[PDB]
Amino acid sequence: AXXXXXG
Amino acid sequence: YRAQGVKLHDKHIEIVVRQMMKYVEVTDPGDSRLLEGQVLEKWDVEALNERLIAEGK
Amino acid sequence: GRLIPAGTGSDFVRFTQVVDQKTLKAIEEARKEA
Amino acid sequence: PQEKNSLKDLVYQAFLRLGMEKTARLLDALKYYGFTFSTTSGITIGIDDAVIPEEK
Amino acid sequence: LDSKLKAPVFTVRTQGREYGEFVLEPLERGFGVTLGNPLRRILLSSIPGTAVTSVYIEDVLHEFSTIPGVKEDVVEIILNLKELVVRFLNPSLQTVTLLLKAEGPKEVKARDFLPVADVEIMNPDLHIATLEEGGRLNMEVRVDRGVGYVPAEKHGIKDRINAIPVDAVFSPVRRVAFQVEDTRLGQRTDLDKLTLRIWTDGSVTPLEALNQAVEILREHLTYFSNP
Amino acid sequence: FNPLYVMAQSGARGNPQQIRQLCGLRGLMQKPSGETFEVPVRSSFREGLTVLEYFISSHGARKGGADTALRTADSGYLTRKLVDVTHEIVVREADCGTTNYISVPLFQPDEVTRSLRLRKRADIEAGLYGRVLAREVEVLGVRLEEGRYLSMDDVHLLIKAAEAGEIQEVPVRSPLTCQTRYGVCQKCYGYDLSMARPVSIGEAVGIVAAQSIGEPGTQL
Amino acid sequence: MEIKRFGRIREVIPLPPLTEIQVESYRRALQADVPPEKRENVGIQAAFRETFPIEEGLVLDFLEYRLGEPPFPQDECREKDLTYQAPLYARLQLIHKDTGLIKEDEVFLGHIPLMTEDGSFIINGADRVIVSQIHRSPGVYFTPDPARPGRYIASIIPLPKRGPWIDLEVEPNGVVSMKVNKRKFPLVLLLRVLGYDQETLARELGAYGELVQGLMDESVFAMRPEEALIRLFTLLRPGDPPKRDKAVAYVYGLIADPRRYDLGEAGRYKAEEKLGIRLSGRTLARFEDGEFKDEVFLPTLRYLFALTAGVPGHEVDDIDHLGNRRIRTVGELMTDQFRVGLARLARGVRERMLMGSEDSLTPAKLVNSRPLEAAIREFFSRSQLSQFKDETNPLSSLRHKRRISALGPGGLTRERAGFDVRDVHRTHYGRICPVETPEGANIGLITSLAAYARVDELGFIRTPYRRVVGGVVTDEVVYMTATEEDRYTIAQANTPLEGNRIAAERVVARRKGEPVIVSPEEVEFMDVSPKQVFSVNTNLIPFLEHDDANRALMGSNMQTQAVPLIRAQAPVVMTGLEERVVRDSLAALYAEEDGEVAKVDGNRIVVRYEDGRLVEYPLRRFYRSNQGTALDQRPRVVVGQRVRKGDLLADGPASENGFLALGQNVLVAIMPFDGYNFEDAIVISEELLKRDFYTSIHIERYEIEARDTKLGPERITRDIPHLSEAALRDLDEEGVVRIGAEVKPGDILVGRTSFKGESEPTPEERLLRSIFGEKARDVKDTSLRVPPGEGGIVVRTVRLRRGDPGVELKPGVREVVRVYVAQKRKLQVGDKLANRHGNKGVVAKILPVEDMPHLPDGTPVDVILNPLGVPSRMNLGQILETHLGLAGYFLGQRYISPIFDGAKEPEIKELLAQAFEVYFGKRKGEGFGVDKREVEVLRRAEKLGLVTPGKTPEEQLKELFLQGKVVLYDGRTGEPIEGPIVVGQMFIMKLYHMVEDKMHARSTGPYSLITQQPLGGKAQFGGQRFGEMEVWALEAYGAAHTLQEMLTLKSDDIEGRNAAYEAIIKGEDVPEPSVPESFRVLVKELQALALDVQTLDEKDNPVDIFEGLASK
Amino acid sequence: RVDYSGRSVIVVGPQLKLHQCGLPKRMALELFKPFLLKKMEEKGIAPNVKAARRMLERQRDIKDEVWDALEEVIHGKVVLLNRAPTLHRLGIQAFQPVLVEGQSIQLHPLVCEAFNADFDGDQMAVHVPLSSFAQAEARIQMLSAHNLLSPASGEPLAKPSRDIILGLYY
Amino acid sequence: AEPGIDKLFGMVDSKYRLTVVVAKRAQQLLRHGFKNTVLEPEERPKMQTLEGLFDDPNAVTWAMKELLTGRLVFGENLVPEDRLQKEMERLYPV
DNA sequence: GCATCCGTGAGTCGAG
DNA sequence: TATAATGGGAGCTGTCACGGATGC
Ligand SMILES: [Mg+2]
Ligand SMILES: [Mg+2]
Ligand SMILES: [Zn+2]
Repeated sequence: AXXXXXG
Repeated sequence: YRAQGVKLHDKHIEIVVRQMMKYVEVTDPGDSRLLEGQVLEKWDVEALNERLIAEGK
Repeated sequence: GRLIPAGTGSDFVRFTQVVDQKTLKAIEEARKEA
Repeated sequence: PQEKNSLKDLVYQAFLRLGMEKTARLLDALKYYGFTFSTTSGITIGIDDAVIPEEK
Repeated sequence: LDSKLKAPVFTVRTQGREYGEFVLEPLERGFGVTLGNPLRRILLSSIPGTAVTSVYIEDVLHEFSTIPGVKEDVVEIILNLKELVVRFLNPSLQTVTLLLKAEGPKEVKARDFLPVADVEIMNPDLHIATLEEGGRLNMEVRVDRGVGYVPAEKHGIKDRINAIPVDAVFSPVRRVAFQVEDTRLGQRTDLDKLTLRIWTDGSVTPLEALNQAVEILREHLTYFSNP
Repeated sequence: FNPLYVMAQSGARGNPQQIRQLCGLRGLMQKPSGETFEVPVRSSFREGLTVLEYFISSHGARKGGADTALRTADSGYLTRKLVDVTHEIVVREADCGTTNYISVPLFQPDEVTRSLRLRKRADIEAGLYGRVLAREVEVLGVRLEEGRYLSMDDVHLLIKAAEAGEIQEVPVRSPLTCQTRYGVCQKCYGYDLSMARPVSIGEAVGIVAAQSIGEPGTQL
Repeated sequence: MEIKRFGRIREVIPLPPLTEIQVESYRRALQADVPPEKRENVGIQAAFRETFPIEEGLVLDFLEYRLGEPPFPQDECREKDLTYQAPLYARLQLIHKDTGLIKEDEVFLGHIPLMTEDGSFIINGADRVIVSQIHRSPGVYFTPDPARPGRYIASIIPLPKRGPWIDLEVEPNGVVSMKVNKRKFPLVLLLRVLGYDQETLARELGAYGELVQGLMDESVFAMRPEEALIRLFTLLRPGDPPKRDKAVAYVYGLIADPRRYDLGEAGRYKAEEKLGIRLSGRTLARFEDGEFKDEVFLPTLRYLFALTAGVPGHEVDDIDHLGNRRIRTVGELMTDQFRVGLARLARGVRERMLMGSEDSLTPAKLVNSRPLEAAIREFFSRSQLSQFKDETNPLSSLRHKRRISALGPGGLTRERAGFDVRDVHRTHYGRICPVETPEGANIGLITSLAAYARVDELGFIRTPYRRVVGGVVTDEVVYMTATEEDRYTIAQANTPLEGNRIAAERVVARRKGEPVIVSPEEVEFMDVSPKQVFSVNTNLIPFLEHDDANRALMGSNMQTQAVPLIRAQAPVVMTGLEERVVRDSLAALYAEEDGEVAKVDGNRIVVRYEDGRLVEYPLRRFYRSNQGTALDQRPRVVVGQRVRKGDLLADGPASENGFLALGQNVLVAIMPFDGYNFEDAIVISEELLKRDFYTSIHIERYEIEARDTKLGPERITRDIPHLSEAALRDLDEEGVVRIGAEVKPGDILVGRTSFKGESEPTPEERLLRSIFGEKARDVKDTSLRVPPGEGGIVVRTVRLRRGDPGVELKPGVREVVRVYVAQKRKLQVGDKLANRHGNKGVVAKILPVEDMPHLPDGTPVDVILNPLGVPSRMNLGQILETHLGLAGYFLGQRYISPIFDGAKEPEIKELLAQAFEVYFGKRKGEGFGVDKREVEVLRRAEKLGLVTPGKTPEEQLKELFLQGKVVLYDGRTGEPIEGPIVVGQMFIMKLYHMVEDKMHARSTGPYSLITQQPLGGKAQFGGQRFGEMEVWALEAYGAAHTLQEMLTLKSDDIEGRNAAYEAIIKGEDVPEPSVPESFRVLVKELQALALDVQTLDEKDNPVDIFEGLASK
Repeated sequence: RVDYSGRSVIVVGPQLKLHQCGLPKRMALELFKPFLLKKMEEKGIAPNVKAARRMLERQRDIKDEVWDALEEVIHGKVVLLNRAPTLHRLGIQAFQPVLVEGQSIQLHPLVCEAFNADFDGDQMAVHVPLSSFAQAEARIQMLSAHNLLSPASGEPLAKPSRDIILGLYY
Repeated sequence: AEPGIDKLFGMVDSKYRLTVVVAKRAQQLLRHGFKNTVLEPEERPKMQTLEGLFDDPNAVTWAMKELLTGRLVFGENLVPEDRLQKEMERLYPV
């Protein structure tokens, strides 16, 4: 889902 | 920026601020074609005024 | 899509010329002839 | 000891005195030896490496 | 599956008797460090050389004393004595004692040492000490053949009561560096390129050092032969 | 030689707060309303948190995450506005010949209003560095000439001078006072900071400025 | 192997069915098992009851409905690209009022999608999931006015698309205002419409002095309910004729009409509880005996005034409270769209009723099912809540079904979404996981249902607790909403118990979320488990209490992305939840009853039960999921094996003996390695590839159509012009590649020829033709080829043709051919690995085994993780996991370490001691003492204060081993690492982000139509976007020619790009750029806006960029 | 959107010199493709350009010598690496490509800070400047090793970090 | 870094002029097939192939090295353009 | 002179 | 190509901050 790629 | 520990030179901010001051508002038109309250570039009004002063207007 | 007026596209640097001593001399003689 | 600041200063001063080519070589050298020594340094993290002080 | 390829070419770059660079490529994957490390270990520890193992100076008790008439202390002289490069001309010779006696204003060099049969001094312009007016230096130095590095307390040799034991730097090899870089031959992309860099004192050249080093290793490989 | 300590001190990884949360304690935590919750988390990450503690920290974690995620867009917008306003500014000439300049203060009124205190080293650096002197400065028996590009050593010198009471302010060429049309000149700009030397004519200064201001934007 | 589990907390109840939120919802909506007369007024039945009867004199009425059996099974629907669905019939009767004639018939309304056993749908062959929505629960709310303090807003909110929000506000001028459809008007008017006398409003609102005076207007009371009604109608409808029946119609439809205005059942309940009243219907008023009667308005006004005055027992509302936010599940959403389509069908019905012949009209002639069908289909296709199911691993599906979204129709948009709604409300406890949410733009908007959480019939999320009476904790479990939970003092689940009694002088509890220390006498309830606080994913992270929440989020999210591995293993350290996940996800196959196994096959397992019956289970084998991950079931039993009930028959994807297997258990050393692990990069051993660790099967599907054209038919054939036999080598007679063949990029999967577009051959072509004397063929090679960067073994071919039995394609299509290609993917450089603690990294290096750090016994490590990733990240769970992992390596055992009831340091130390004895004593008996290198490392560690001076080498090595550290040898040297290194077993997964999928490059390729710029995306063979910011970079560098190339030569300058390509293949430097085509597009698009854009020279003379082509 | 561009996952480059990046073989084969056709014609590898291209069409048709041809093609040349978001000008930097096996781009450690790039799964785009001019700008102005210091603060933007500092300190 | 980049930057009043010079010079080398080079046979930049060291195909590398030798003249308005073109065409045909 | 209306903005690749 | 037929029908409601144009 974005930020540094969790999702 | 300092608060967050970001070292950044005054120059850049100065460039931006310079662009922010880029304009002026006419208080009196004098002998020109301009109007009261007309917004224009400082460079343009200065060039105009140097032409008028050179002309004696 | 024009070349921007900055860096290598600056009017200050973009008309610059490069020539070798051989060709420079030859052209200098081409001038010295006429 | 060499830490982030002293190394940064080293890089800057090296830029000033020796120029960017030599500074680049320096940078790569520092890189190489840094990685090399970091490998065999014995640096690791165990649960006992977070040391709770008795003062707490 | 099928693998057949050519033996590597050994490349040599040498400047004087002091330094050399040695390149071996291509090598199979990993063999760069397989050859490099043992050689580095051998080159540093096992290469035969000479060193100053003991020093006696007139009117000098211990190492940290000073010498009236001389500016350098006993410590500084011993240091210079470590940088002395002595080459034995004959294989039979094990140990020598070199005598030096000088006075008056002078700057003593390594050349000033009284010559001995089959003993060559590689660095005669090496500066041992400076003597002032009234300055008197009378000393004997013990030079032995050995390998690697022995601290003074480990050999602890004394010919007399005032003799000061010196850290013995035997190794003619001052430094060894090696680096492996990935290289490619055709479609083989994992191959190794071995580069060796050897600094010596000139008594034994880098190429001689490497040759002596690889021989020691090969000889050690023969030890797996007869149980 | 403790790994956490070495990594922290060297600048390799970690700050004191994180190391603290690992060893000493997790600390005070935030309610969703933004007010700080009375009872703190007495557990470090080594000892492990209680379910309730974890959940209490969750509010702060979420607040921070949303902060980041929603920060990127506003930062980006700011950058685009800056680029659009500065884009025409380039170094179009060596000198505009202006006699105008600005004076960078080496001192600022104290918070108590009592007196003037020396400005922080980094602040003075960020205002004086790579600048061209608008006027002659004589300090500590050293002559810093008009037209000189102040090096870092020149800056440190001027700071020493200020500490010695010799100079309270430094006259300097600045984009603020530059008369170059559609841009700035070389002397008024000073150093290309990347090259630690005077700026090359043709350098697009506006874009560099906008990017220099914009890039840190998501750290705010 | 032995599974040892820690923790003292005994969970009273198991996890509820995890897919129940989907399953029971949809089942409730359909009521297929309920005989029609026994059906309730909820669901699609509700929609039928709201739509019908249809009047205006013909009357169409609704009797009942029925759902038939699905025409095709789920699998067949997946293959044929069909929708799993049941035919929906509705029994209707037309009744002519005057005639008395009644014509009754059962009409076919089309199909409705059936939910599968696992809670998903099959739409056009693809599996989809309808995600639950979260929104503001309908009811009456009171919120602080942001502008003027002391004043409040009373909002009356119905269900979405159920009619207008109504606001009530006390104006600065003193009069109470009502807002409807953005219209502010005095409330007293509507009050008069409801038939309120000034005396009644005075006696009712008199208790509040200042306000009711502002309510009083005599001009309104001087009117009549009729006159007031018409006045209000003129206020809400300017210009619209104020007819009496029309005003009645409008006001009824706005307020009292149950079909137009609907508060939910939940809205009804909440309004009742808040306003302290009783609602008759679900509307705000009624039409009874000819006039209107009030329901909600007066109680709302009363409460509003009471709150404004300061009267006790009146509070504002927290709209983020989970008592005020409810969930719309699959059933409600589908039912909503059903209601809409039904309404449209009704409109059509009234149409036909007016137009059709009066003598004969059947319900069949009146009803066109099409609009309804369209509504349903639209919902299951183009809705934002209808999402492509994530099947990557079973946990992905299970988690997807449990998702909650604040977005979608009737929901938030990311612009309207501020910090408040994205916050973790205290009421999320036990309901919505505080941990698992996306990192980016959707953060807090897309959340996950907690493990023990349940959605009630009203749509509110409920969490279980346990009754505590007199300090005694019962086994009685009570599910409460947040509102109910707020009424109690609830003890933590870890409060010490002896038997069923709490023993502590002081216990930690919550009162309305507030942490409080209370005596056992004060404890009303107690938590079921720490598990209930988090989601199913977060519950899979062992030592969670040791990990910062931010990385727990990442571990959670990343577990979803785990690829099923052929060799897949359950974690060495589990949380205890690993089996329930496999079971609920319907991944594994289980034994129905106690019995004996008759037959075991790769394709089949036949079981004989107590009934004597022979039940045969087919195993799904190498099936392709939505994400292309291979889903296959393998038999875990053998012939003759006795199986009890609920025993494992077969392991599905990512399942090892019934335990969830998301990755491998690898032996890690935590050290820096030569910069190859720099910045989260990871170093692995080639030994992992050798033994096929992190190898996964992926299946890709290719598809081609041969259709009828006007130039002649396309056809699938083996005859392909200008192609050798080398290219047709693997093609069968019909032109389709044969099963078992290996395909690489450029290879033909399916041969196809298409008739050439009409063209007169250029003189070059004609001359070349005559020179080579070969007739120009009238067909060209359109064949489907393996795209760049892809390939594998062809495992399947499907061929459907027009004229074939049971096969009808879309119009014009002669035939369709699919080719399924499987590939076995080894782990490679650039592949993404992660652990459950949020430690993620891309593999940067694969070393041969001899280069790997190794233990003194000659055992090389599998993976090297950089310690620099730990401190700033603050996830220590992975370290503990490693330590325990070390113990279980040498003891050969696996552990269950429940979250927050864990394994603790001392216990791990014990296990590590035993393990050390195993790891060392063996050596001591083998005739080897302590190594020299071990001595040196011991000296080093002794300086670090790791071991105590004076102890023997063995004692010190044990001292280190208890710290989870061991001596490690550099494989490249043989000299030991100077410090002792942390080494142990860690569970690491291979994520769905794989460089093989992401690697793309292009020189030239297809261009866009209008802009003539390169297409985007790998699949289209597209170019990378050089955007405004990249342009800014080039500008900042002052690189003008690089930039100008980006803008012209490399993108939309036609002449430029052509001439550039030719120049480069020739070896000439690239020609000067020209006008980018999109500028011409800009000029012509501005001309279409009637603006003249002129390119001029310095002479101010026009310049033609269209080169005369645009000028007459 | 532009031609002669690509993208892939990034991987740490520790053996790389500051001015270099690892570039996957196939990416390079595609990005430099016309040059490669030309160089294939300059040698006996193909009769002509079209023959060379038809040869590069199928993956099984290509041989050993084409890779050496590609090696000669890229010699001295640089490619532009870029990572989004590009916040300042150092979001794009120029590197000499070194052909590597595998599908990942290799990035130099010292430039990571400037790209805000790390090894957790970041991707980067490659672009090939075509003209002598573009190439000259890329090598003189945009070369990684030619920008050491921050255009913003004037302080070094390429500096020891993480493991490097760790070892040197140690 | 490019060899002797600091000296190269030292040669010009603006770095972008160095770029313009190098680029134009390289195009000159390409057009005339490196026949106009000011580099002596042993100063020729080499590329290492499978067979042996050959001429570096890269005209920019060349141009920079040539610039370093000092044998190149750069500036504005040295010669009329087509005159330079035609004279180089005479001395070094293509 | 000041409330309130309307219009218009609100990050980049990637894939879909 | 002829009975007569005579004013429609959904809204979509949780951002925000600004700037500039009308209204007390
Ligand atoms: Mg190798
Ligand atoms: Mg990253
Ligand atoms: Zn100026």
